Amino acid sequence: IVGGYTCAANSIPYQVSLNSGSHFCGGSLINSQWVVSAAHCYKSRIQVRLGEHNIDVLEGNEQFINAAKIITHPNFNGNTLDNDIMLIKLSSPATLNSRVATVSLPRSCAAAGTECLISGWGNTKSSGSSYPSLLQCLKAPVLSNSSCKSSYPGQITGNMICVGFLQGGKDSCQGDSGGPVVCNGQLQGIVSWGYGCAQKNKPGVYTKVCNYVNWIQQTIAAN
Ligand SMILES: [Ca+2]
Repeated sequence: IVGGYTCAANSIPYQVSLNSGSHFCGGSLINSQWVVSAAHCYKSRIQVRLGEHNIDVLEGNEQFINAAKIITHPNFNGNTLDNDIMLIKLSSPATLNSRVATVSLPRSCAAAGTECLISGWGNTKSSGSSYPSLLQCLKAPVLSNSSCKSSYPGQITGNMICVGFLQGGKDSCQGDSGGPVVCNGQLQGIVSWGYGCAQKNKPGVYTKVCNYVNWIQQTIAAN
């Protein structure tokens, strides 16, 4: 996250780190057995780390649980990044408590201008890199259709929303992919793609979760 602030510890209890040797993408706990992430994060062995704040130190609230099933959306498209969404079933249920908690799926799609919170352990620098130990946070608004489509002509599909700031300097980046955009208590975006991070006139693009609630429920019920 570029231009963010350090989250208060355990204040985002639905945030997960996906790990294989090290952190590579985020995700969100949506019930005690299932995490949602980005399909472009797919790897075949994934450990899910819950209750994290500092990824570099064992702090004592963590639960580490390996993925048992990984299911990417059947129409995910690798150029266009349309349908960039993946579900992971844990091999046993997360224990829910104050440090580990689910986020609600959306009741409807969000209005333009709605403020949301974005979180993750991705890169913090435009210029150069610097992957943080501590979870970072960023408040940003859902941008209108117009502002999103004018930034990325011909590339924004009906399953994508833009969230952020046209001036640059605030955005999500590599390492945040897969992680949550929560607005008024509901998960409305997954970190997906962008041109660079925090570039003027190129806000982040996010998978539009309110289109996927049926697919998520049906997949959970069958698996
Ligand atoms: Ca830790």
